[PDB]
Amino acid sequence: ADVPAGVTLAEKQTLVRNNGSEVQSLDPHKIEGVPESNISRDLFEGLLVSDLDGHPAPGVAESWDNKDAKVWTFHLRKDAKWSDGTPVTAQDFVYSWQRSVDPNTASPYASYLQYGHIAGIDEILEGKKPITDLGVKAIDDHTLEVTLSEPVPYFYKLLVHPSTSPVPKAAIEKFGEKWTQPGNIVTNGAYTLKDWVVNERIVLERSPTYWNNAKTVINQVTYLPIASEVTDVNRYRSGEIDMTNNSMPIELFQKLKKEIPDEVHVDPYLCTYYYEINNQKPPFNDVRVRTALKLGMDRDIIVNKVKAQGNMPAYGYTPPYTDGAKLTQPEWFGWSQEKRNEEAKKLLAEAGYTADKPLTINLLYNTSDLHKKLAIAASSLWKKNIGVNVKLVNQEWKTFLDTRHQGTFDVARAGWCADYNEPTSFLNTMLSNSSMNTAHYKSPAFDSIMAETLKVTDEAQRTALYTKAEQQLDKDSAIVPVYYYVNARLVKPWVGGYTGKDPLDNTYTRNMYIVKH
Repeated sequence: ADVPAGVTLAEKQTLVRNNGSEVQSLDPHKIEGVPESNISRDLFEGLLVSDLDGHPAPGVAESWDNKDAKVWTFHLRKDAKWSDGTPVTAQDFVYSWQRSVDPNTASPYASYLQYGHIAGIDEILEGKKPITDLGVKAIDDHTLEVTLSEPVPYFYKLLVHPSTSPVPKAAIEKFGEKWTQPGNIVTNGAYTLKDWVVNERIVLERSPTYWNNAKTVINQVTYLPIASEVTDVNRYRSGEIDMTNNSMPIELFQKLKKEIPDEVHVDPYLCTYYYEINNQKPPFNDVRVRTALKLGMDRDIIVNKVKAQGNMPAYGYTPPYTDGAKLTQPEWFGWSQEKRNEEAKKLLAEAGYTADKPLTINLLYNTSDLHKKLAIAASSLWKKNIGVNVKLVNQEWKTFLDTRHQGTFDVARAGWCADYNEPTSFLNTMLSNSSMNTAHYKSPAFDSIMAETLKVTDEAQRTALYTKAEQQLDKDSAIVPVYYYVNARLVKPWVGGYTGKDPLDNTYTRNMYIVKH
């Protein structure tokens, strides 16, 4: 943290944040959600970190080199330490990246290092080659060399994501899944774990072994799992919570801006809200059916519920404002909604679904006052607009996520947030082979476009090809885009060091501090 001159710190440096829901895991190879990453970023530290403006900055790596964006050398700082007092080494990295790609780990982010195309990775992920063939090596204890199979000029930007953090072999091998329990866990970041009360709180404590401990100010942070946006704001206003999660109650946002205007932050956020179609579940293996669901949704009715917050209606998957995106709007986006409806019912009818022989659908969503109102609207619009009956089904966050991977749903509420600020952070999740493809979308056409992006000579060419990919994704109606996100949350006037200026919102507790009050 960087506390400005003139500020008087409080004696008690503690922070309470709502994290939105109970985490999947504190194992960095066993997580895929925003809540998971948010705690992970306080516990473990990879080669690089996000600075206060979203940019990549030194982490364990103090400096780095690259040849043709294909061989990357990272020089690890000599004072990087585990909560053990033991050194964080290059071999820790080799071990951890290997583990991330082992089929036996079954990581939901197994594919993340494949987005950077480390040598040897495709066959390893399919189980045809051992993990020790991965193109990552420790030249010495403080020098990691990564060899990619082609040039990827943005490879470094991946390396801030928690799935790429190092993890402790010895703890993992002694304790199996219990390695992350308070007494067992060994950590790399500004904090370690003090307590974990399932469905109540995760409490972390400052670690004096952290190389940059001198700059840390907060001594204890508490993460809560409140899925109720209303309960979140309630317990903020009553004094318990210092920072709400970044999802607001639709009916209360304007009261809040009128009442505590200086505590309401709203910043750009590179995430997309959409209704994910299970492309492998009949009748949604039929492109005409997917297209009818997409066109029949009335995005302007939906965004008009959150218009105070400034959300823009979505026409694709990757956010238009992502770095390197210059997207086009498809022709359907310019129609009236009545013409979109007409088209949709013609398409349904062509597939065999008529007035008299109507489609009935299940809409899955994770517990949330926000998702529940928007699911009730979605189901009502779809009925009126295209004659599809939609029933609601709600699951807890951990179970929600698992269900989508298993395929046991028709359509679901969904949200993807960039892991790095580049369009492949979204587009790669729609690859046939991706551990994150919960769409179950498989298009050899899409895939081959994406391969082309790393054969081109210029960034402008790459940018043009991402717009082809999006177009192909939309022509296949892989998803129902609804709106682009905003990062809106409440933050107490005494909490310092939250700028809101990273559009991926990768904040760290080691950057905040509490002003005397």
